[PDB]
Amino acid sequence: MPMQMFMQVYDEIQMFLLEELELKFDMDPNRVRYLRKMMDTTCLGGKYNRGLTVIDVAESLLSLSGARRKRVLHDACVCGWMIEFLQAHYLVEDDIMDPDVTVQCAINDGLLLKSWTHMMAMHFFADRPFLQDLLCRFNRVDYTTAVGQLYDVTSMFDFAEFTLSNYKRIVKYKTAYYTYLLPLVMGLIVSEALPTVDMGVTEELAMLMGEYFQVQDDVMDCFTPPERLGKVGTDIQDAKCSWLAVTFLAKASSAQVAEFKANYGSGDSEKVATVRRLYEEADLQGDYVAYEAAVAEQVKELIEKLRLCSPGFAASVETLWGKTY
Amino acid sequence: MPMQMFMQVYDEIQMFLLEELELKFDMDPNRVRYLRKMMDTTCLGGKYNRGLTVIDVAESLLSLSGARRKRVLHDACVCGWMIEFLQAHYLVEDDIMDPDVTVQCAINDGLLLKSWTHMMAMHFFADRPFLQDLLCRFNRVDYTTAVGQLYDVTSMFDFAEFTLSNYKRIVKYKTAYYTYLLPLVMGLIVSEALPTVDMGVTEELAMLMGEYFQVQDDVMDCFTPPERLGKVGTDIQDAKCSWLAVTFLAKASSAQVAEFKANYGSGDSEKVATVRRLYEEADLQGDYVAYEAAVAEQVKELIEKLRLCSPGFAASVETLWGKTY
Ligand SMILES: CN1CCN(C2N=C(Cl)Cc3ccccc32)CC1
Ligand SMILES: CN1CCN(C2N=C(Cl)Cc3ccccc32)CC1
Repeated sequence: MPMQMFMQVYDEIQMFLLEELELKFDMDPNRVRYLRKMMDTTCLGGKYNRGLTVIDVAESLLSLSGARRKRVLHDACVCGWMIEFLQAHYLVEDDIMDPDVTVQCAINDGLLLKSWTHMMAMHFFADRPFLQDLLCRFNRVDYTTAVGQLYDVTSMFDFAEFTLSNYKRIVKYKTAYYTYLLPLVMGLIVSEALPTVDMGVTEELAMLMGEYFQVQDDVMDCFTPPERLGKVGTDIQDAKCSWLAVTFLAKASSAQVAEFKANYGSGDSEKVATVRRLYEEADLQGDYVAYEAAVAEQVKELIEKLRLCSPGFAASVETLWGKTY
Repeated sequence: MPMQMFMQVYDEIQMFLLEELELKFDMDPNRVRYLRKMMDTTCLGGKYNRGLTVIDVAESLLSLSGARRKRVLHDACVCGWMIEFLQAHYLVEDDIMDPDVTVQCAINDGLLLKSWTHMMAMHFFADRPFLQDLLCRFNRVDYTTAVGQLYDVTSMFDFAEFTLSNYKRIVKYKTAYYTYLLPLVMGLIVSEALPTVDMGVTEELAMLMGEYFQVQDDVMDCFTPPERLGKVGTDIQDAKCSWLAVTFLAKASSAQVAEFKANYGSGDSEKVATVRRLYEEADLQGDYVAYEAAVAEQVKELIEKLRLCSPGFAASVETLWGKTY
């Protein structure tokens, strides 16, 4: 029953936001329905992985610590939709990168989605003692993601930054903080059990799980065909600082690097095929198995350190880890 | 001396933001200098009208109420740059509307500028009792502006919305709240004198001053030549819901409206000239003088009601009114 409640609080959040526009913001029904359709389009359809993690962390900490239960579980669902709305905000900003009225509405949609995370928090948490701390940690993670997108975009402008340490810097800020650390931290806040956990182990686990997720995502972007991946792999044509690129450059010959540099970042189908040819011949999908196994072991062990002082919290972090593993 | 301090606090704000990226966000010098140049480009060069209003309101309320003076004046300059940074955020989002790396950096610049207003507030006001209320009123105005941009963009999609009441709705949310009400409210907060003022009269004055500013801005966009306006007038080609459009439609014949509808919203130089021809023949630059005079009188009189209970606050609102008048 965590999903059926998550979808039920969505109707409660959407009803407040649209009524507030109708009553306080002088909005007409035509635009209200236009915003209802836009909100449903961008925020619904996904797996709600980030949003459901907030609920799982919250329900684990109240059971393993009367009216306080109903409030904490409700606050968790609101935090779950804050992240999901924030994810819809990031998705809309991606479509802009790739009198034009459809581009005006797209830019405006991204602003409203971002502001809607503030409006639902300022309303449902107005009398909560954590509203200020929630907005600060939320904005800091949002700022963190924007910095990570700067690292990722300029990863080939200023192959010097094609290193494993810089790759983990990109994964840390672009993905890890808002996908893995933010849902866990929000579950701790609404459960009022933030100081009871070791934030170092928690932060370290979030970096490893985002690292495990991004490497797996990079290999799928290259080797998985389009209809099986759900999209078209574009990392090679985009010259992205992928795990395959930084691992190839470390174990390639002097010419294989030259052939890589002469083919990486091109849109030609056969240059991209030449890059996949180089990836295949270096046995990178064998190092990928070993690299992921080492990460998964660091995850299994860092979960155990956290359960010494946070027994129930580790159960939720272990549940989230299974979704990526 | 309010400007020399405003530029001095800018160096204090920029130094913290860039050092925080270098120390806490693992950023390299190349990107730090790139962000310093980007911050100076987008945030400097303007008149700082919004930012300086916060200082003028703050200095008027402490003089007309020891170490508390230095702190309030410093907090005002930080709030002044929060709005100026927010204005730079809105400007960047406008250039996007009209592997593309310069569009990626442009989108990323708008996100960093918006987040930088949160970061400087979370730092300099971390121990202030108003940090939570400042962020909430700030986000609500930011949400208000995004809603106003939705009203302005879709003002010809769903000439039904070409009315004087809807025009003032656009001006209210798109411009008035963040240009006139927000700098005044921020000056009250850092002066800790927010409850001492009538927010109704203050809100009403901000709507009138933004209304006086937008009508004057619309006429300049049409009649003022490019080299004298500072830009190229584009409202007619863009089919904007301008004061000239809504006032013409009220006093035009049945055919003059038909000739207006057949020419408004076109990029042809002579159709735009036909629209200016219609504007000239309706003596709209005579009604414009009468309409602005009535607004200016409502401003002079609403300032006097506010000075009955807020004597020094009206002096700053009267100083801001002169900048638009
Ligand atoms: C109150 N209702 C419930 C149904 N929806 C949904 N609307 C859309 Cl467009 C997509 C979608 C996808 C998954 C689950 C729900 C919905 C919102 C309005
Ligand atoms: C410490 N310094 C002071 C000078 N500047 C400015 N830099 C630029 Cl690019 C434009 C500009 C415009 C007006 C005032 C100042 C500046 C920032 C760095």
